Amino acid sequence: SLGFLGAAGSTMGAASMTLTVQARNLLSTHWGIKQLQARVLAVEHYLRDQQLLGIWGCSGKLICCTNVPWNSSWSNRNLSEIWDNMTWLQWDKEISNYTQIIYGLLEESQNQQEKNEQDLLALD
Amino acid sequence: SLGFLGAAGSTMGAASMTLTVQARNLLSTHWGIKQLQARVLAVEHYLRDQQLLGIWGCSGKLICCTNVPWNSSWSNRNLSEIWDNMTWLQWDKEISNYTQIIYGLLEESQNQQEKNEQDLLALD
Amino acid sequence: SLGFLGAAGSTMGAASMTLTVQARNLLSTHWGIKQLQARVLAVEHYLRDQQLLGIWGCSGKLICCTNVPWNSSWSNRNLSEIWDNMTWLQWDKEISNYTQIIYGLLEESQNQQEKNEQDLLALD
Amino acid sequence: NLWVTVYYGVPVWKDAETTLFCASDHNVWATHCCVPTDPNPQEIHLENVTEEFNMWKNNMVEQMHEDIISLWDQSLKPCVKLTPLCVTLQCTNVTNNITDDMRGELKNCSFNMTTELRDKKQKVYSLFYRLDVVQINKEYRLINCNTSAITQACPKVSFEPIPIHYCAPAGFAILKCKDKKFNGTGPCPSVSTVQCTHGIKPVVSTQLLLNGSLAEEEVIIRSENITNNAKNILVQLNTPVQINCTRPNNNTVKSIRIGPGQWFYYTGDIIGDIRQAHCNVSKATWNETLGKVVKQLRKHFGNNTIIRFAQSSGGDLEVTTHSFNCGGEFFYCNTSGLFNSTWISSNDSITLPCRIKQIINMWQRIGQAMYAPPIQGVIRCVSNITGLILTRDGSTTETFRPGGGDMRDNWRSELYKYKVVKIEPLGVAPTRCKR
Amino acid sequence: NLWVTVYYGVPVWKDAETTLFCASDHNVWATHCCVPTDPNPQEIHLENVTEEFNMWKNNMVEQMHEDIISLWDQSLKPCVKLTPLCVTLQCTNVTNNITDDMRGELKNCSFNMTTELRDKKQKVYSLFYRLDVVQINKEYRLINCNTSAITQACPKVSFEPIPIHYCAPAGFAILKCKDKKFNGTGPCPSVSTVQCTHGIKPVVSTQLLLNGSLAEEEVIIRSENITNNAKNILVQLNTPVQINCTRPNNNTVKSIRIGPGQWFYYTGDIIGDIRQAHCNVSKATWNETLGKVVKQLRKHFGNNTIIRFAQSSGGDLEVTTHSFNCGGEFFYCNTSGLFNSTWISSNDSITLPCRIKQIINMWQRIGQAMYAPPIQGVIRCVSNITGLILTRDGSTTETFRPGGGDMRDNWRSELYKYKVVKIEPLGVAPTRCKR
Amino acid sequence: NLWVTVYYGVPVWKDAETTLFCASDHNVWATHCCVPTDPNPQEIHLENVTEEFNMWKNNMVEQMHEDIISLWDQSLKPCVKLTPLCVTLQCTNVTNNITDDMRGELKNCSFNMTTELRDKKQKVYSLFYRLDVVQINKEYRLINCNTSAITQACPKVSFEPIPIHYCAPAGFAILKCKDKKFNGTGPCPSVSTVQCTHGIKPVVSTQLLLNGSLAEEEVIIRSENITNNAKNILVQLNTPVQINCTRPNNNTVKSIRIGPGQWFYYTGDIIGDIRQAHCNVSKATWNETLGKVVKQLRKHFGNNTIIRFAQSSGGDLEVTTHSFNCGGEFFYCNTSGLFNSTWISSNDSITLPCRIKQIINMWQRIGQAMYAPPIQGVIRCVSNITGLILTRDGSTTETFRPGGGDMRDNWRSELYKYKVVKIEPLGVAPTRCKR
Ligand SMILES: *[C@@H]1O[C@H](CO)[C@@H](O[C@@H]2O[C@H](CO)[C@@H](O)[C@H](O)[C@H]2NC(C)=O)[C@H](O)[C@H]1NC(C)=O
Ligand SMILES: *[C@@H]1O[C@H](CO)[C@@H](O[C@@H]2O[C@H](CO)[C@@H](O)[C@H](O)[C@H]2NC(C)=O)[C@H](O)[C@H]1NC(C)=O
Ligand SMILES: *[C@@H]1O[C@H](CO)[C@@H](O[C@@H]2O[C@H](CO)[C@@H](O)[C@H](O)[C@H]2NC(C)=O)[C@H](O)[C@H]1NC(C)=O
Ligand SMILES: *[C@@H]1O[C@H](CO)[C@@H](O[C@@H]2O[C@H](CO)[C@@H](O)[C@H](O)[C@H]2NC(C)=O)[C@H](O)[C@H]1NC(C)=O
Ligand SMILES: *[C@@H]1O[C@H](CO)[C@@H](O[C@@H]2O[C@H](CO)[C@@H](O)[C@H](O)[C@H]2NC(C)=O)[C@H](O)[C@H]1NC(C)=O
Ligand SMILES: *[C@@H]1O[C@H](CO)[C@@H](O[C@@H]2O[C@H](CO)[C@@H](O)[C@H](O)[C@H]2NC(C)=O)[C@H](O)[C@H]1NC(C)=O
Ligand SMILES: *[C@@H]1O[C@H](CO)[C@@H](O[C@@H]2O[C@H](CO)[C@@H](O)[C@H](O)[C@H]2NC(C)=O)[C@H](O)[C@H]1NC(C)=O
Ligand SMILES: *[C@@H]1O[C@H](CO)[C@@H](O[C@@H]2O[C@H](CO)[C@@H](O)[C@H](O)[C@H]2NC(C)=O)[C@H](O)[C@H]1NC(C)=O
Ligand SMILES: *[C@@H]1O[C@H](CO)[C@@H](O[C@@H]2O[C@H](CO)[C@@H](O)[C@H](O)[C@H]2NC(C)=O)[C@H](O)[C@H]1NC(C)=O
Ligand SMILES: *[C@@H]1O[C@H](CO)[C@@H](O[C@@H]2O[C@H](CO)[C@@H](O)[C@H](O)[C@H]2NC(C)=O)[C@H](O)[C@H]1NC(C)=O
Ligand SMILES: *[C@@H]1O[C@H](CO)[C@@H](O)[C@H](O)[C@H]1NC(C)=O
Ligand SMILES: *[C@@H]1O[C@H](CO)[C@@H](O)[C@H](O)[C@H]1NC(C)=O
Ligand SMILES: *[C@@H]1O[C@H](CO)[C@@H](O)[C@H](O)[C@H]1NC(C)=O
Ligand SMILES: *[C@@H]1O[C@H](CO)[C@@H](O)[C@H](O)[C@H]1NC(C)=O
Ligand SMILES: *[C@@H]1O[C@H](CO)[C@@H](O)[C@H](O)[C@H]1NC(C)=O
Ligand SMILES: *[C@@H]1O[C@H](CO)[C@@H](O)[C@H](O)[C@H]1NC(C)=O
Repeated sequence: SLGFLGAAGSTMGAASMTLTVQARNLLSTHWGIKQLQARVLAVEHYLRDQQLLGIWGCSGKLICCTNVPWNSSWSNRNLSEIWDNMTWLQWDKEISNYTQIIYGLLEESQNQQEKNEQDLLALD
Repeated sequence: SLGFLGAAGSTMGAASMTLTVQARNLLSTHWGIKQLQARVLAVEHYLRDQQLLGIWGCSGKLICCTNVPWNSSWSNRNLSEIWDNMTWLQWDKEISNYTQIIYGLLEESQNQQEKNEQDLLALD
Repeated sequence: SLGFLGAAGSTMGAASMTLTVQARNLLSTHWGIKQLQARVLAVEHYLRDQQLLGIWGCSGKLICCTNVPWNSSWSNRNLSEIWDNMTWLQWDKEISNYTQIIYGLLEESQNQQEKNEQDLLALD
Repeated sequence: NLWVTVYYGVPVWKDAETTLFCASDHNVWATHCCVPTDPNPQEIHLENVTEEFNMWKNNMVEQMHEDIISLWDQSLKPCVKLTPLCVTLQCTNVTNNITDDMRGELKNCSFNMTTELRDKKQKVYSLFYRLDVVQINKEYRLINCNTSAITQACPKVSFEPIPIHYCAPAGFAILKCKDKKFNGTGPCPSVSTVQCTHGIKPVVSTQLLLNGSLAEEEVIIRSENITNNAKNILVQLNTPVQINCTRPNNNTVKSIRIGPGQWFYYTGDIIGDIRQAHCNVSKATWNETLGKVVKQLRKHFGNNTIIRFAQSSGGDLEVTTHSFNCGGEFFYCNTSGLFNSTWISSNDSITLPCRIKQIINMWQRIGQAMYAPPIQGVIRCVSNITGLILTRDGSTTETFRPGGGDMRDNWRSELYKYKVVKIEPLGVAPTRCKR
Repeated sequence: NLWVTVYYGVPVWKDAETTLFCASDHNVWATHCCVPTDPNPQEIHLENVTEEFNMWKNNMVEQMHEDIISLWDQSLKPCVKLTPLCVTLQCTNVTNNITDDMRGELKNCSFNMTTELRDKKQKVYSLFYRLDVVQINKEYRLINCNTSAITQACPKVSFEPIPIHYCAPAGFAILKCKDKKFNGTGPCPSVSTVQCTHGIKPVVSTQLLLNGSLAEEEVIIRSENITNNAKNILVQLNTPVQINCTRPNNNTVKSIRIGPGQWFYYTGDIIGDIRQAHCNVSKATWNETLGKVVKQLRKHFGNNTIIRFAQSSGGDLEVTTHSFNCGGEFFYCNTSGLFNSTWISSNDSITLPCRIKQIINMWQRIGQAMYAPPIQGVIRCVSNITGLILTRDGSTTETFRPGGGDMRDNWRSELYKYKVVKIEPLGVAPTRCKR
Repeated sequence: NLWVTVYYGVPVWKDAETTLFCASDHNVWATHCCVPTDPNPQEIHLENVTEEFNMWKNNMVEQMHEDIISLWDQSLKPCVKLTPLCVTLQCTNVTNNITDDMRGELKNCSFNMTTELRDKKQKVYSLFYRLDVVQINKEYRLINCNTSAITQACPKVSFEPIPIHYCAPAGFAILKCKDKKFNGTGPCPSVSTVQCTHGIKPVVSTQLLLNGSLAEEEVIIRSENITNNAKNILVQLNTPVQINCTRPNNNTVKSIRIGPGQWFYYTGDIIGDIRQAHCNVSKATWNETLGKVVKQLRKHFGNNTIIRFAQSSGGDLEVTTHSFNCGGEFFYCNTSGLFNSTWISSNDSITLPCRIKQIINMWQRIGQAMYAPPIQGVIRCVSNITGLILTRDGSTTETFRPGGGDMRDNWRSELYKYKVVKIEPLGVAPTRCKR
């Protein structure tokens, strides 16, 4: 089963097999203004993450690999450790300091890719 | 050329040729609140359909083919009966008891498909 | 560099280099109603543009090359005369009179493309 | 062999309950709160679509009811509270130039009221109808003193119904039944889809429906369960009956200040003599109207069944008389003269006497009351009777009486042909197409 | 060698503050206005996840506090205002048929009230508790006349707490601490994810906590910083202590109309022998309970330290005595009999000499008073003591007292197990996939 | 042989009207209502962008006006109403220590006021400034008694303007005009984009604008139509003119209780000589300022003409006289000393006498009033004149008079550099790329 956050605590390698279950759990007087605000926020957060996936060229996919190389300065660990001995909570603590850098690189990479596709098509 | 729900009553294979005509109409003192809640609700329904298409790998397509086989236990008719005699309203009623099953299968299929592509791009 | 609309006024060619700069700034008591009413608009406008791109066959690539030919009756400037000697504001003022025509053509060609893909995959 | 193909934009809907909004284009219904109506609304015919409609199980009716109550109450929010008016009132009869039928109808009353300054009092007098005062055990009080505070309606605001168009939110649609003779509950073979309803006028009346829609060809009799005497029968008409109503008295209106920013309006006196309020219908037209009604009732109750009409009885004026707003004034007319006949197989008018009331308790609620300011001069209006509310009493003779109460039925009649459904654009079907 | 891969739907979260909503399950908590709950569909146990919880830094607690107050005020919004009662009262003692335990507790007062007609007055008699009546210089006024407006609570709206479940907004999740012997601030080795908290009954009390949850293994002491005598100590019990509270007198309630549509309810008379309100706690269980509390305090203070329980300090009745709403009336009880012992290295019961007050100024807000209508009949409540609020005295002996009054702490008692986190579905990781 | 290519994120826009929200940066503007401003807003210069601005069609002004009225009214919602004060007053003149500047401008009134107990009364003595008191036939009433009730402003809430920043919602942006010497209606060659405006203080005044922005280099004269004699002229200044205003009287504030939970504040007495309120400007500075105004007016009306400044035309004090809020006090000052000069092609002050009024009818509305509580002690404030509002009377000497009273003219004097545009990120263009 393991609904919602049930995979938390498992290694990253195992946790990647449950991405779908947490995707479908996103996006769900004076008192109503509290419920209405909550509904709006859920939508805004959902859309901002989708916007990034669109910008980076991932869009509707759950898993996307890109052309941005991994820098050892962000983290220098063996794949056999990160994907079998650290959890997605632990990893976040370790990589957090570099995620703004990474996101900027993902955006630039996609922009370069789009220009290249437009030119190749023009060249037929 | 009809408009909106005007295709209802036509055969399934006829109605299916005009999907954009309806897609365009999605998203198109509490009198303030009633109007605001209605706008929020319209967005929420829109987004749930789009998320679901995204999970299945059908984002942005209108017509999307999959790898999940059709079961005779859900329905068993000749394709000519389904596409040439029946309409969509009749069909939806006939298979209303299998939509949860089908959706679960589509979600499983796409998740496995994404994993297989991730491995191929790493050259196995 | 030149955040948000800073490239406005530059020629169309140069301006197209920063499309993500503007795209990323989209969406981003009685009184509390003015924020809810503002947030909902930001979302509806965002979604309507995204829906239109989706219908046209552009899931969101920023730059989508379509299969609809350009008509000289809309504009007969040569390409340098458009891309090197004009900005986007000027361009939009000139093309505005024909944008409903163009949009209709884009939706129509996409429906034809969708049908063709579905049939080829029945033969595949 | 076959695979599941996903389609989006599919012409499928399911019955649904959602919130509708108004679109319409100094007003009780605060129509400025609505969006404007689109000058070119669309309607599309849905050939080969047969849908089941049920006017007796329809949430559009309930929302119209709720919106009308709220709009009505909201228009009294900024108006004067006549709490200084609930005093011992000293009254005598108006005996000056009285028609026999108004002997002791109208009364003359004296008050000690408040003024602009709190230390002062102003002695005033006014004329009241008997219906709004109750004896103290010459000492009278207003009828609302032992149930509610009364709010004076603001004089600039009109009570004339303005058509309100109801519109569905995106993702929803309103289906409409165009089937002639549709009785509101069966399958409807001919439908269309609209985004907005026609404008519906929130006309308020009992027994006889005014200014509604007419049937194209014949009288249609609609009921939830025709054999259940606890249910009302709504009879539409295919012809209007013209009714001419009046308040044939030239009233002079006076006003006083009762406190800072507040004033009270009342009838000061009447110029000339007086006459009883009344309504006229043509006798011949009324006889044809009933003949059509009787034929349709016989189809339901038996060819040789005798159909009899009778006056209603029991309850307050709202369920025994024909109440309505005319000229902004509130009328209570006696329809006994219309419903007194038994049916087996040149300027002659029918005159219905009417009373006038100023303290109005609407929507059958308690704890709220409105004071309807008097209107200067003489009042006349002409309206069309477009349907009846009848109830069946309970072998040989079936007796029908005028019914009333529960405003939902007036709205139910105009909305009988509309249904709300939700669009479900996503679905699947088997095809030969894979991956 | 390695490239960045983006994953969406990643099982991570961050601490966050968001707005929670009511899901609930004639009440002052507007329980009909909440989306209803489901039948506790699930909780997800999270294996190998240890989170840090901090009950002293918790926005769920602050939101509950604010929502309870808002609901409270809304429930009085449509109720009768009692402004006309602020008059000079003429009062004499009620010493007729008393036991002399109550001598001076009740007074028989008379006054001139407004009525339906504003030009009339009606002299009435009623009984008042001494706590609500203050001598002006025989001439008395209500205690609230010089500080606040007073509104009568609606007689048809109940103060019986209904469990309210609090649910996460979409995009958020509530983590619950399952571990036993969790003291509120450290890591919690075993947690689970829920969408809604259990329903919490918003019981209002001081000194002792009533109708909360029980600890299962041991009495648990929780405080933010136990070495700081400025902090309160919350003690959670393993067994309930059953407490019976009554008002032995049979009261007759009368109702007077004080203006159009409004009436005031007041004690008319008392049928019988006037006796003191009181509440019973069995000694065997209370003495056992204190011993258990002391053992846990000794773990923190030393075996060789003497622990003394003492009664409260002087101050406002609301904070020096136990307080609760029983049968609709507000009781204040002297708990000294429960905290009078020194601990060193039969149905015999404790009786608490309780008193009743009708004028209420809750949440310590000045300017907002409520009148508690009298209850017809005799009042009996049985409730469970599920915890204590203790304060620490500022060498060899420590003293603890029944302090309290800040409602936020009552909520901390049940909300200590929950934390709200934001779900953060995106993240990146290195891998061998390129494109 | 080109194809349509779709671009998203295109830097274009259209004129649009949307809802703006406030962002701030014990106050009547309720700045806690606004979203706190980020300490580092960005401004993005747009090279090669020329846009048309039209300050007279700028709906940002209308929104600011509505927000100001709304905030103003909300701040009075919970304050004490003074209905009990609209009683006959007995008044004599205060002649006891008059310098003849104030002879006839101050009266000593007494009246019968309510108390917490509704059956008691108190005799109150208070001082009024004549403008607030009108004769009935020594019998006076407050001027508001025959229009509306008056609400006392809450004494703890300041009226001092706080800069309010306005912010556009996502999808919209505000373009700002950077050109110097921009008159508000033509093209602006140098612009920048901002998300939020600078903070604008909602300073409320007539005739002379206080504490606004200054012109960059020279006086700028702006008008909707310079030849339309029905339009106002907004003259900005490139230099401030200092103005020193005072109420040089030591006021002792007294208060009484008027009902449960409520109190009224009034001036009790004045210590020392009673003197007229006044404002000072430098004569030389003022004369230099007009010379600059005159040169710029000549550019529009001819350099061979005569410009004459004259007094306001008469009518209501709120229009004909300069007004401002100083210390929370409301001043009305005579500007005839400033606009009395004909211009033909050492520590000398100008003193403007002022009047004080406590009953304020703001925003030119009828039916609302505010009572301004007295201020303890002596009031002094120093402010900058940053622009004038002039009108022009219809080969001749032109006459200019003070104008204003329409608050949109004050806002529009700050919101002239900003316009709101909708971002339209989606569009198409031809290229060689096809698919
Ligand atoms: C929590 O940690 C334990 C190890 O202490 C995990 O247990 C192992 O799970 C794998 C399956 O992935 C089995 O093949 C091993 O045999 C188990 N080890 C032992 C000692 O039994 C457990 O799965 C972890 N919990 C989660 C949610 O991942
Ligand atoms: C309603 O049903 C009729 C059939 O009963 C549809 O008419 C047929 O349309 C096909 C395709 O164009 C023709 O080949 C047939 O000859 C037509 N039959 C008849 C009897 O006319 C009609 O189009 C349907 N309505 C809608 C809106 O789809
Ligand atoms: C504003 O316009 C000027 C031209 O008047 C642009 O400057 C030119 O840029 C091109 C491309 O780099 C050069 O080849 C020219 O030599 C430049 N001309 C001059 C006179 O410097 C300028 O870039 C434009 N601004 C923006 C934001 O696009
Ligand atoms: C006003 O006229 C009514 C008649 O319409 C008088 O009321 C009648 O009084 C007699 C006793 O004298 C009763 O027997 C009748 O039953 C009463 N009729 C009604 C309808 O109430 C009334 O007394 C007159 N009042 C004044 C002040 O003249
Ligand atoms: C309205 O017309 C429908 C027929 O369309 C009548 O419905 C039938 O009622 C009988 C008796 O209850 C049922 O046994 C049938 O099954 C119903 N038929 C259908 C198609 O629903 C209905 O009674 C009529 N109502 C009125 C007031 O005339
Ligand atoms: C009403 O009750 C009060 C007590 O609440 C009586 O006053 C007390 O009288 C005794 C002497 O017998 C004094 O020692 C107390 O100090 C008094 N207490 C207070 C609070 O005043 C009072 O005499 C009783 N009056 C009547 C008429 O019975
Ligand atoms: C509740 O238990 C925690 C342990 O989880 C105690 O916290 C430790 O207290 C010591 C006291 O010096 C600190 O130095 C540690 O940093 C604290 N943290 C942990 C995780 O050990 C806490 O004091 C206990 N609460 C009470 C009231 O005793
Ligand atoms: C509070 O009241 C309850 C009953 O309402 C008491 O519990 C009961 O005690 C009697 C003996 O006196 C037993 O016969 C009952 O069986 C007990 N309760 C039940 C029904 O289980 C309780 O003792 C009282 N508490 C105190 C301390 O007075
Ligand atoms: C209060 O002062 C006013 C003037 O400010 C007095 O009224 C004036 O009296 C003089 C004669 O001394 C007349 O010439 C003026 O025309 C009067 N002015 C007005 C407006 O009538 C007034 O009499 C004084 N009242 C009291 C009680 O002292
Ligand atoms: C403000 O400045 C603009 C120019 O920036 C003036 O606009 C001109 O007005 C005349 C008379 O209507 C027109 O014939 C010109 O074509 C306008 N020029 C432009 C560039 O628009 C405007 O009149 C000035 N306003 C005032 C009050 O003087
Ligand atoms: C790796 O990161 C460092 C900064 O931590 C930077 O100087 C270096 O250029 C980066 N290298 C690559 C290949 O991105
Ligand atoms: C008005 O008050 C007087 C007493 O001053 C009383 O005699 C008279 O009857 C009252 N009149 C009315 C209509 O209440
Ligand atoms: C009304 O009555 C008066 C006597 O009070 C009489 O002179 C007048 O003519 C009457 N008016 C009518 C229209 O009968
Ligand atoms: C029975 O009813 C029919 C109409 O349905 C009518 O034509 C016929 O004359 C009637 N027969 C009688 C009189 O019973
Ligand atoms: C009621 O009013 C009368 C007026 O004569 C007064 O004498 C009496 O004392 C009042 N009684 C009370 C209890 O206020
Ligand atoms: C107060 O009321 C008394 C009558 O009770 C009256 O004589 C006196 O003049 C009033 N006082 C004032 C200032 O009007």
